Amino acid sequence: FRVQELPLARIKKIMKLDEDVKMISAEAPVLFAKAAQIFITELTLRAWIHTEDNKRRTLQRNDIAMAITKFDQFDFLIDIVP
Amino acid sequence: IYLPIANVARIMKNAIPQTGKIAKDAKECVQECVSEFISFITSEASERCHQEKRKTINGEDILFAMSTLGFDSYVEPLKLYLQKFRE
Amino acid sequence: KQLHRILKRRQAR
Repeated sequence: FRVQELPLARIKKIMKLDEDVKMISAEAPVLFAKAAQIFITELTLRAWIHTEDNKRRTLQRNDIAMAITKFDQFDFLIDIVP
Repeated sequence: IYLPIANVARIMKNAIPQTGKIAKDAKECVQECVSEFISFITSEASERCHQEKRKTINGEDILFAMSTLGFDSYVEPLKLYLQKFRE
Repeated sequence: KQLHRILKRRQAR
């Protein structure tokens, strides 16, 4: 997968939901596209620890929920995966 | 307000063993997590830009918010990606 | 590290 494929307009739309965002630099969505690929990859690998620990080969939402509890960097997902 | 599910799923598939499977609701979960990540970082950058009376969220503001919030390891690969994107 | 930003994001959501 090529990071350039992610739609910058969608990243900008998400940023623009913020109540204090006025203008956004051109580079901000580009940086978030690469960050999104790093984040998805690390989160998926950390969830897959629990998939295999449960003797499964299908990654499930509960595996993501468990991964979020075991890494401080994912503390901000506490409400997204309850 | 989400990245396309097929792109999210392709990145997830590249992370796990070639024989593994990903349930549809796990792809959807990660889709939501990504959007929250973007909003979470943006909120930190936007409060800082407001405190400084600046009207534009710049790349340094996003990188600094990531560094402050536990994602300092992202700063160097992002800088390289952006530079290469623009060269 | 993330706690204050989390508290804030909850009000935004």
